[PDB]
This record gives sequence, structure tokens and C-alpha cells, in this order.
Amino acid sequence: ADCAKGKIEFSKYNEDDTFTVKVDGKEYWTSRWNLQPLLQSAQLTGMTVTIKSSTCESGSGFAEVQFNND
Amino acid sequence: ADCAKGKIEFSKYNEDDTFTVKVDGKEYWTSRWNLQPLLQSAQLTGMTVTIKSSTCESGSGFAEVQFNND
Amino acid sequence: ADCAKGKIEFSKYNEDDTFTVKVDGKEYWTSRWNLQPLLQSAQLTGMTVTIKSSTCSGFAEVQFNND
Amino acid sequence: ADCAKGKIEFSKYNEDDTFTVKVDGKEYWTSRWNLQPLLQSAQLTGMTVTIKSSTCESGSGFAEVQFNND
Amino acid sequence: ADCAKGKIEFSKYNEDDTFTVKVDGKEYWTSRWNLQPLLQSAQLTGMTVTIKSSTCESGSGFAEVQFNND
Amino acid sequence: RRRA
Amino acid sequence: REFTIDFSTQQSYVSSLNSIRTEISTPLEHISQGTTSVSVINHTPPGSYFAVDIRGLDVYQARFDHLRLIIEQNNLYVAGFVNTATNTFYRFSDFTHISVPGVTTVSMTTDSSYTTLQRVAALERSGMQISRHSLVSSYLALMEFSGNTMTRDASRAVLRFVTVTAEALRFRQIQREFRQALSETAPVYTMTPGDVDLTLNWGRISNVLPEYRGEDGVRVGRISFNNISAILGTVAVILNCHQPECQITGDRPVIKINNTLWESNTAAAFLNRKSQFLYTTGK
Repeated sequence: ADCAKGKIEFSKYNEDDTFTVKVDGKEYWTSRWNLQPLLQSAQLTGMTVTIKSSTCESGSGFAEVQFNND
Repeated sequence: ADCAKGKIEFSKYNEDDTFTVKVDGKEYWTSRWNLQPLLQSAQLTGMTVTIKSSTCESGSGFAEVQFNND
Repeated sequence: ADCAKGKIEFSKYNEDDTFTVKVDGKEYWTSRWNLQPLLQSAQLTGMTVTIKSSTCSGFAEVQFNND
Repeated sequence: ADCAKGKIEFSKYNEDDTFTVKVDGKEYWTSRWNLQPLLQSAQLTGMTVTIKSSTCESGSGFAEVQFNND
Repeated sequence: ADCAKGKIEFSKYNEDDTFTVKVDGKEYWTSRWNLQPLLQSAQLTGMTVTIKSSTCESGSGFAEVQFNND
Repeated sequence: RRRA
Repeated sequence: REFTIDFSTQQSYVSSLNSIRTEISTPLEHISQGTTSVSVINHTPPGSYFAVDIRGLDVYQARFDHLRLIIEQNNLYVAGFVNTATNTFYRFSDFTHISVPGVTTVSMTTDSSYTTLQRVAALERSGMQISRHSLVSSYLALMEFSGNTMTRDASRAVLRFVTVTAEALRFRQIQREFRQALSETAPVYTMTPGDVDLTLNWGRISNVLPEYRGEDGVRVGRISFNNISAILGTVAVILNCHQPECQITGDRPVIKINNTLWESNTAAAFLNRKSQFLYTTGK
């Protein structure tokens, strides 16, 4: 499902080497290594992302994300 | 074939770890790991990218792309 | 625990391939290679970083916030 | 030997895992993945690059390049 | 020891996959691939870098470098 | 791209 | 609004451009010396245009005087050209929303993009030569032109005239370099890669310069300015970014880094790399 669309409010590198972003007031983690710099750059430029996941509650995991030009 | 030439309208990191870009109304995916930051950089700076592939229908894969400043 | 909050005042690549950052007057290092670009980007763009850890030495958890 | 000095006119990743840049009207390629982000950043920021090679003929490979802000 | 402090005057990818920077008139090279984009970012943004090494003669190697903003 |  | 651009002398040409700028734009508070500024195009409703009458191709002579350019005001795009002798407006396909009263409008199949123009013209802008003589040739080619589809010679004419009118309006650098060709020496102006890059980065520059507050430098993609004289010597007129050309992605126009104003997307585009060893070995 498209769980959250908007700017990254913060990001966090985690001790288990996953990577968290907060989007639309909810936190999502990914273990996809390659997303880490891509998400941080989106964050620094205020680029809208769409987190896609099976569950959308804060604390859910994702392996899919769309980088939009909004 | 020169499938599409234009700005990256969106990019998406896919579940299978491939990377999709939308160029000139059509979606193309690549499994080439080297291309993921390159493509995002092109999207961030509005580069004109040329997707080259043996099929040009939306949902085709590609492993060849040109990054133009014009 | 939040070991430190603030701007990165300097960063350093170390000979043992760890990475040091200095935030709010305190130095911390990480062995996580992927934190090296993440931290340098934060330093360049003026992000506030929150170094987190059990023992506030090394770290592998850090929050990034735009300024 | 200095093969070409200038800003990168375009870059392109080819299906055969080579990475072409065009500098001062001449094209060269490298298969060093290390050089793909370095070159693309040099392209998008307008760095002056100097392609160096013992043999500077057209279409030849390289793995030495200098980067200058101006 | 602090071999050199200042802005990167040029950087250069070398055919042995090492990477050279010129800082305060002195050239140093590193075989740490992780430093290549970091040094380029430093170059691009005019950071003050401090080359640290046990041998500070020009053309020597290094694997320790500090990054400072203004 | 860029229009004239 | 009707304006003349008079190519008779460097004085008449620069005066013409300056008058247009004064009428259609307002100086940036922080990038302005005397009456020489970076100016923001004043807002007009979409579809608003002004007319430019081409004069002075033959120095101070009332001849070659039937060419008018139709310029969309908000973005300085040439929407097409008017043959005032035939009263015909040849309008590019991407300007069907530009209505000019009193003329016969010929809607063309050709769009105004530089990509299309350069293809039809068989002429790349980088290295393109413009002289008084080739502007007379361009004038003649556009006056001979009829039909709904741009020819090669009419496209070459549009490339040259757009460079010396709209692009010079935007960029003091192009005004300064091209005007040499109007002197009695009659040398040739050669468009440089740098000139081309300036035109290609006009929207991005427009989004960044309103944020400038005396920083030691400005970096916008491939474009670098190192002081206010570099800015003023290069740029004259920018879009009103407060147009779709102002934004690529994201919502942060600038990042100040080490006393330089960066386009935020440029910095983001070289700070999105993962660890180099991991990148290169993860094939």
C-alpha cells in the first residue's frame, strides 16, 4: 500500500544497519542499504517520497519507495 | 532502440532491488546497481536522460542510459 | 541514550577506516562505512545530528534533522 | 598524456559495462565503477576534468582523470 | 602528523585506483576508495581538509584526513 | 527540454 | 506592448535591450548597482506577450524592417515570428495559447524547443556563428518562409534571432559577447558552450538568485559566480519564482555552504553516493 507521501521529517541510521525515515508523521525502516544516501539526499532537498509497504502503522518496514518531483 | 529522452518524472526503488524511472510518460527499470545514484542525481538536477533498450514499451528493462545537460 | 545533539564541527576519516565526528564539543567514531557519506553530507548541509548509543567511544545510531 | 581537458558534455553507461564521457568534443570510456559517481558529479557541477592516458586516441579507455573546480 | 591543511586544489583518480589530492601545494595519494567521493565533496564545497600521515613529504600516501567547514 |  | 531591438550599433542594441528589461522586470534588491541589475520578470497572466520589431540590420536604414518576434512575457520564449509585410504570424506548436489580434495566425507543426530547432536546422548552438551578415540572411529566410512546418533555413534564422534577442535579454553575458559583431569591424560572434549552458540553466538560476544575500559565491549546477560583478556581468533577467521552470524537484531553493549559495539539488546530487568500496564491489 502507499503508506505515506510527503517530505522526510527526519532520518536515522540504526544500530542494526537499517535506516529509518519519518514521513507524514509516521516512522518506517528499511534494510535496503542502497536507499540510505538516496533517502538522505531526498531529505536534504525536501523531495517528496512515497513509502510503500504491507503495513502502514508507524514502525513498519519498507523495501519500496518512490521519489517524486512534487 | 532510443526508447525515451526526457527528464526523470519519478524514480522508484523496487522490491526486487531494481530501480525504475519514468521518462516521457513511460516506465523503465534497471537492475544495474551502478545506475541507482546516477539516475537519482539526474532526477535531482533535471538532466535529460536517454533510455536505450531493445524494447521501448512501458515496463521494459534497460542497462544503457545517456545523461545530457541539454 | 542521546549522546550528543548538534552540528558536526568536524569529521575525520581514520587510518583504521573508522569515521570520527565532533558534535557539541565531544568526539565520537563509527566503524559503519555507510555512515561516512551520511555524516559528511550532514556536515556540509548543516544538519543537526543526534548521536545515540548505549555507552555515550563508538556509535552506530544517529538521527539526521534538517536545520 | 592529457587526452582532453574541459567540462563533461555528456556521460553514458553502456550495456557492455563501460562508462563514456565526452570532453572537449572527444569521447572516452572507463569501466572503473569508482569513476562513475566522480565523473557524474564532475559533470553536474561543471568541474574541469583532464582525461589522462598513455594513449590518447579516440574512443580509447582511461582510468586516470584530474578534477578541477575551474 | 598534520602534513597539510587547506582547500583541495585538485583531485585525481589514478590508474592503480588510488586517489590524489593537492592541498597547500603538496600532493598526497590514498588507496582508501571510501575517501574518493568524500574528498570530491570536500573539493566541491571548499572544505578545509587536514592530511594526516606519518610521512608528510609530497607524493606520499595518507589514510587519515579531517574535514572542516569555514 | 529548453524551449526557445 | 511593442518594443524595437535596433541592431544598428552596439549602443542602439544595448539601449533596446535595457529598455525592454526596464519595462518588463523589476530589479532584485540585493543584485543591483545603479540601473544595472538582475531583474525579475513582473507577473503577467499566462498568454501575455510582447512584440519585438527587428530594426537596424542594415545600420540606421529603414529596410529589412518586416520581422517581428512574438515573445511570451512571463518566460521570454519566442512564440513565433510575424511577417508584417504579409501580416502573418508563424506560431510554434507549443504556443497555441498565444493569441495575437489582427494577424493571420499560421499554427505550425514544429515546436520551439532547441532540440527540435537544432535538428531541423542541422545546426548545433555550441559553435554557432552569428554576424550582422547572417542576421540579414536570417531575416531574409524568415521573410521567404511560408507554410505550417519549419524549414532548415527558417530554423537557423530562429536559432540566431532567439540567441540575440531573448537570450541576450536574459543574459548580459550574451549581450556583451554578441554586441561585438555589430561594430564596423563586423567580427563574428561564436556561441560558446558556456553561453549554451547559461541558457539551459536559466530556470535553475532564477530559482536561486532571489535568495542571494551577498554570499561569496553562487553555484547552480555547472554555473559558478564568484562575486556580484560576475553575477551582474552574466545575468540580467530571471523568471518570477515566487513558473514551472523554477522547480525541478523538492522544495529547498538553496543551501549556504562555506559562504557559497548552492542550488540545493546540485549538492543533493553529489551527496547521494553510498560508500565507494561498497558501490564499486556490489556489481
